[PDB]
Amino acid sequence: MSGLEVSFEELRTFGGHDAKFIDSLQENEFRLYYYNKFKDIASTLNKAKSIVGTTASLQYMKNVFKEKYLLSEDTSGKFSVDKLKFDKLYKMLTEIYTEDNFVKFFKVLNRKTYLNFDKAVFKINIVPKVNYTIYDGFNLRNTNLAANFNGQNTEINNMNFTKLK
Amino acid sequence: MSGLEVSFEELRTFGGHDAKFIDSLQENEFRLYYYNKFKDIASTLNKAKSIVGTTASLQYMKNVFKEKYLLSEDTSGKFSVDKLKFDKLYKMLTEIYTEDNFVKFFKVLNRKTYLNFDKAVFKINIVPKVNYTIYDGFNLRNTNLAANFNGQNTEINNMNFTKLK
Amino acid sequence: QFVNKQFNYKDPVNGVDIAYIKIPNVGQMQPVKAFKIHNKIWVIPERDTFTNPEEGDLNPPPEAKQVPVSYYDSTYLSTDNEKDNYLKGVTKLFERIYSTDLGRMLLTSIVRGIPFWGGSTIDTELKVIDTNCINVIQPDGSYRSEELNLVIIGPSADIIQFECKSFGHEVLNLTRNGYGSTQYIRFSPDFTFGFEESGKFATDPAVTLAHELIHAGHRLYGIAINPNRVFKVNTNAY
Amino acid sequence: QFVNKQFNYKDPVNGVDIAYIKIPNVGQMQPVKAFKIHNKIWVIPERDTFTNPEEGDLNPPPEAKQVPVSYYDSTYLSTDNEKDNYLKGVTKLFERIYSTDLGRMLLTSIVRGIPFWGGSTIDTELKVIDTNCINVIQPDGSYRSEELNLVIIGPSADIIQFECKSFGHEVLNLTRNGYGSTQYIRFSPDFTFGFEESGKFATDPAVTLAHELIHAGHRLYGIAINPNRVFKVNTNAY
Amino acid sequence: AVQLVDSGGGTLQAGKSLRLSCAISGLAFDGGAMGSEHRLTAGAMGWFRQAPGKDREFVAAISPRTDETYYAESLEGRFSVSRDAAATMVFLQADNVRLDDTASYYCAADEDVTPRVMGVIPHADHWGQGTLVTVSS
Amino acid sequence: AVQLVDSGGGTLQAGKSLRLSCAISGLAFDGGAMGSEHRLTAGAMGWFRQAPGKDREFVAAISPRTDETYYAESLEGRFSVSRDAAATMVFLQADNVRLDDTASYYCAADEDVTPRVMGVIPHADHWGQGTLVTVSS
Ligand SMILES: [Zn+2]
Ligand SMILES: [Zn+2]
Repeated sequence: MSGLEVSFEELRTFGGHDAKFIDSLQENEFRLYYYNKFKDIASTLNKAKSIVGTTASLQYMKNVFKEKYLLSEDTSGKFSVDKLKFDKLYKMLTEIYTEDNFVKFFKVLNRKTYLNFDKAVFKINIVPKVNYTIYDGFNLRNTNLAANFNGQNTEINNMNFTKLK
Repeated sequence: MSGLEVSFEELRTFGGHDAKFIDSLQENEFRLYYYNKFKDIASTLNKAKSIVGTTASLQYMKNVFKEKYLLSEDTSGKFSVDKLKFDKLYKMLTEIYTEDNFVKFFKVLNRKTYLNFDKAVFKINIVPKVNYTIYDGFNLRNTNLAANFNGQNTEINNMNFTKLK
Repeated sequence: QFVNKQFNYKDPVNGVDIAYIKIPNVGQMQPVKAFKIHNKIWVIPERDTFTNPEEGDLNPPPEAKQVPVSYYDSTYLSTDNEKDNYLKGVTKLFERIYSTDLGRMLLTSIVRGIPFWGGSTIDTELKVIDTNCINVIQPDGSYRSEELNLVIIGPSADIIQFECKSFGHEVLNLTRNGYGSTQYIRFSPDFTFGFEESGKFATDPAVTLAHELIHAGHRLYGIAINPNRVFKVNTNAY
Repeated sequence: QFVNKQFNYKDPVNGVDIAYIKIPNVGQMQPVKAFKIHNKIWVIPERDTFTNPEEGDLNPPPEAKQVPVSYYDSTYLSTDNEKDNYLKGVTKLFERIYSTDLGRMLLTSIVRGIPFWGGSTIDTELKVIDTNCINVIQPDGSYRSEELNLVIIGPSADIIQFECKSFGHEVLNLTRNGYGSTQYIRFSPDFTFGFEESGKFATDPAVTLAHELIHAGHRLYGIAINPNRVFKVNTNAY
Repeated sequence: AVQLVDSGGGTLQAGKSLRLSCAISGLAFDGGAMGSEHRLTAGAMGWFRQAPGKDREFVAAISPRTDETYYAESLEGRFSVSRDAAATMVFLQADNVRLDDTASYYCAADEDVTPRVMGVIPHADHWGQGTLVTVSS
Repeated sequence: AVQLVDSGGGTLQAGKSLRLSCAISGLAFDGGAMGSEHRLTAGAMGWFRQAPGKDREFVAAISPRTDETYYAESLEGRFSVSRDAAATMVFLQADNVRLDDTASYYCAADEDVTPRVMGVIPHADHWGQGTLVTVSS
């Protein structure tokens, strides 16, 4: 049977159409799973009484992770995982931070799937502002490179793209 | 390990860049193999003395396959497989008759690999010369459909493309 | 012009190029009107509910079809009127492929690759193989078994599943041992697949028919490769 | 501006943001100059010949690398001059990603996701996990072990293999159990991959660094998925 | 109990001016999950619309505590987002209503996501009921 | 013993006319493998060239027994293929030689493949030794 063999992590990391391959079912399983892992961390904190390393006080270190995991704290100072705050953070880390979305933000040309079997590999040098800028990448504004992603074009901007073997 | 899982037949049938995935080694194995199979057929003919079915005479039927397989015939009337004539026919059937080459001949837009996971499927009707012609396909000459394969464009030629579900 | 006559589904049979037929390898089956558009090539404007015993059900399988898409509809290709449209459509596509040097060549190769006569139990005797013939009914009730290389037939349950079928022999693998065999192509000139570009396009149906004709060429010359002979290609990972 | 100082490889160490360091999980290893471009984020302008005991050989493996491409060169990233260029390049890319709302957010999340302190054998006690620290040498010979979340390091033997490594623990799977762990990214701002379009283009290196930073985010929050958890997608066949 | 109540719906003739309002309630817009430390670098109130038979598309959004706004490239010169200093209402205005606009409008709000991120992804935790807009001749 | 011998090589100035010849030998052009029944629907003699540092690209070809020809879209108005009725020689002519042409030219021949198929695939069983062409100022 022909087709492709893709990984969950890689697929999630890339986002875009690729991500639709993952069925609604495998999605919930993964979510609930990591949900439980966080609860386990909340439980480990609620139980902490001392601390080694010499870093700081159990007070500080506990606040640090309360922040890392967006934990809810009650009257007793006991931490708990908030479903909604969890979904948002999970969502944020797996659906929002994706290669595809970053592409929409850089306005550049890019592959449409994490998979690639091309043998084209180039040497470059982005340091010089004449070749690559923080805001325009290779496609320098108010330049011929400006539109049509000519800056990303191997032929048209052959100066910034020494091909290898 | 991520990637794709492709079939030899399908890959060969499509041709194009896809075909390069097959390494020089698997290519020779396949060739020699089928070479030997033909020799076997040549041997079966050289040995034929009678014939059932009532079709024609062993003379006719033998000439028919001498032609099908491009067999060489000697003084004794014994058939043999010609290496060169074999390579050309093998080449012809597996490297020349490809979907990709046919695309170069129809001047149409088409996928670049036999693999496809799209869910877009349309209903059409090529019979009426106003929709599709033997020489222009959907891209009718001296028409707006003419260039940019507008005729193959679902949006621009929405009349000849009822989408399904 | 590849197809001389111009067939019209309703045309009366003659047992030569328009006739009802039966396929030996189907056993009990109702005859089906067919059309001989060219030497060694026939067209059956019907839903393929007989090449495979497990067909006939123009309905969706038990659970789900393990593919991206699949379309079903049991009234497709049921009215003589539709059938005539089907016939006209396959005809044009053939003409389309023929209209090119590459298509003329392929079509020559197909018509030229008759399935080998190794159907005999004895080595010094040539015999036709039943899977490579069809029975053509004559206007009087006779029937003449005819040798053919290719049959274009309508799709099965899954309307959009195109394929190059073939009746296998008992022992040997005809499409892989050099012998070759009558090829049947499930196909429909009434549907096509789309694909993305910079842009929503549609595949030209002739290119699809080409793909299938290409498979057929391999098979008629017994040089096909086991469809299960797949291998793997790794990505560049990151 | 994401990276305040402007580092220059040749700058003298201070044991705070420019210093030679050692990684606990490497055992015997020569210290390597590093740069702290931001809170919890360091940069080591060296060829990664220590994260993995089986590296150090900037040479091609025995036979072949099971991938489409692979580049090798042992003099890459060896001259202080090149190293400085590397540092400048990674710096700009960071600024580039930071320059967007999405990049600012991700970078906040990374700097915010310190690896959990479950390195203790006793449940009522918090303890750092050695794999999540580095030893920063002071100008006097001391060394202060510091907690960090991310390290950008040069590529190994295969110059074009980019990856998000991580020192695993003994028992538990830090990148999958919620704890998270210091992420090391093998990367090079001096190379990029091309791809085809209607047209021969090149991937913007920032997008690649993004991909890796994204993996890192998952890992720092221990929510990554086993890289070996793959599944299959069938084509529509024909 | 977060709530979004769109309004200003009805119909108009090509060229007429339409004003849409959305009463948000239940959102503290105090820097979302991150915390008060993010009061000013987070949050978004905006508008989306769905053309009968078309996809839900983004229009524009403004920041709950700042003046930051973002418009779909396609519409900076045909629409204008506004907000009441209170940070409890959002307004979408437009004059010379084309027929291209005829559709259903929805207001969205996200505690911790910039108006730009809200527009490009797009993304939003809370949606409004939806208000129908239709132009004539 | 099939043989292909290109010639006409050397150098010229931009605008000068170049004539190339290729002596084929060992090919019966009698309808290739299919047979005499194909004498008229098969065979091809043409030209290919390789620009220093570029791919081998097709130029033009003519039929061995007919007048059929085919040119790379890019060159119908800058080149012209010819053949001697004998069917033992092929000629590529061109006037006003540009520098765009500077390259190595090769003649090809295939018993059973139309000149068009020879050009589009491209394909050819027999190649010539190759003759270098270079223009100046
Ligand atoms: Zn990855
Ligand atoms: Zn196929």
